[PDB]
Amino acid sequence: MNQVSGLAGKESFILTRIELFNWGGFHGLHQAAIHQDGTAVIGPTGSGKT
Amino acid sequence: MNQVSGLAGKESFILTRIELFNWGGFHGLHQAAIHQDGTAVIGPTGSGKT
Amino acid sequence: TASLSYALCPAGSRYPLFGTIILDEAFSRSSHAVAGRIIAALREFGLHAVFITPNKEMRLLRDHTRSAIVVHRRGQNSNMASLSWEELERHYQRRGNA
Amino acid sequence: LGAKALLDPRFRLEFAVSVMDRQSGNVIESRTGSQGGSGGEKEIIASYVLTASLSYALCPAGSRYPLFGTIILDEAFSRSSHAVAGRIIAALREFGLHAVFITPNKEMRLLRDHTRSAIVVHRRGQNSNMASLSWEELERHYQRRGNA
Amino acid sequence: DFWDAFNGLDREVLIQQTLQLLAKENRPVGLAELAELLPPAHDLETFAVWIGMAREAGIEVIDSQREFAELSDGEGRRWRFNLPTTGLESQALMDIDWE
Ligand SMILES: Nc1ncnc2c1ncn2[C@@H]1O[C@H](COP(=O)(O)OP(=O)(O)O)[C@@H](O)[C@H]1O
Ligand SMILES: Nc1ncnc2c1ncn2[C@@H]1O[C@H](COP(=O)(O)OP(=O)(O)O)[C@@H](O)[C@H]1O
Ligand code: BEF
Repeated sequence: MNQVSGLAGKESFILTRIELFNWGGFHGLHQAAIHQDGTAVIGPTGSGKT
Repeated sequence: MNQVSGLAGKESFILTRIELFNWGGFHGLHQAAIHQDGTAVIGPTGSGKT
Repeated sequence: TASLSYALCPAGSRYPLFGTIILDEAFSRSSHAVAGRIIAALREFGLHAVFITPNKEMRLLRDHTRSAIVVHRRGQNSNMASLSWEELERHYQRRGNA
Repeated sequence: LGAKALLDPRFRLEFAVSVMDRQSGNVIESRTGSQGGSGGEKEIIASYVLTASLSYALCPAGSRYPLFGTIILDEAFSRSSHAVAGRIIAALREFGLHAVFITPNKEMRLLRDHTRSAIVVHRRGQNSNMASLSWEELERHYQRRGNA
Repeated sequence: DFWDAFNGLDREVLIQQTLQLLAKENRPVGLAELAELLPPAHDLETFAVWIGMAREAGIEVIDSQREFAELSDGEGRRWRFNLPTTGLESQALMDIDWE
């Protein structure tokens, strides 16, 4: 299943990075790279992922 | 934990048994024992917990 | 939970006469840090709790309950077997020989 | 809707999902919505029909691959067992959509087998931050001169 | 799958083991060092616990700096974990109260 990502990034555009600044509870600049083969966002309740 | 468990069974009525007969997907007769100290109900999706 | 704990207490009494509270889909939206507080509050108010969960937070239930009701499906029929955590541990150890 | 069912093509046909049997090819369930169901069994209906319809909207007619291929799932698998969430991930793979899963530290071992990075988010006081983590497989050989 | 979920990581125990290791060493220790000295069986979630402890204790994590670790599974599979650079210190983590 995982190796099927080879088509992703070649036939289509896929998100790869998110940048934030003074958004929500994220004071100042913040960043998070997003992997080609899928990714997860984890953190305790009330952490800011949503 | 048991220092607090003394309340159960002493002061209040505690559910200690449920018995079913041709209820939902439970053909025939069934019964689940509820421990007076707290019970969990586990099982994969769509197995009859609800 | 606080409202129910009050409601089930007979007038002039501090402990509820009916003690069981069912939490269906117990912790689908909370981590350990919040589920533990839910359990602590639930026991503080004097209720005896029965939790439902589709195999989630199993490690947390193991520490605050003493028996599990394993319900599994086969075709159109469903079966339930009640066990203690330790008996299920022995079952897992037998599985461990595979 | 009376004039819609006359002049609007979208209202000229009613839709409904159907579960087919792999062997015989017969119908087991006709499901115009998601009523009933257990939850997880309801969530899989929702995710399947949403992903299938999401590739409809994101694809020009006849194209196999949508030009925009990412999908975001909040509270991923919040009320589904592992065996069911596996099939949601499989469906997302079949249509070819890069997936971003959110979860409050649940089903971690599931994401472990279907993702290659995580974004740990944490809060202290009135501030929050993020950290990047990743992993890959050294497939060259599990253990040379050994079973694999 | 039921048994695999039943054998879940004991979150509390890992905290105690990490605190014991930090008391034994008494020095800045990176995530790779914690991985090598305390090889996890639930690698991904254990790393989440360590980063959570670091953030909770105020020990900020240099995301822009990278450090590596190597682990394996119960079926021979071997993985290479890319991690952020940070260093735990026992004093701050023992000042904090753990939930
Ligand atoms: N508009 C808002 N109203 C109330 N609280 C908010 C709001 N926006 C942010 N918050 C705070 O910021 C966080 C937003 O929710 P969040 O933590 O991202 O959800 P999740 O538990 O999925 O991570 C919460 O800690 C919340 O307390
Ligand atoms: N009265 C009913 N209406 C619709 N579906 C039902 C009904 N009774 C049983 N079902 C089936 O039996 C199960 C009932 O839901 P259930 O499994 O108890 O939910 P949960 O996953 O929380 O345990 C489901 O698999 C469902 O498909
Ligand atoms: F699985 Be059911 F929604 F309790």
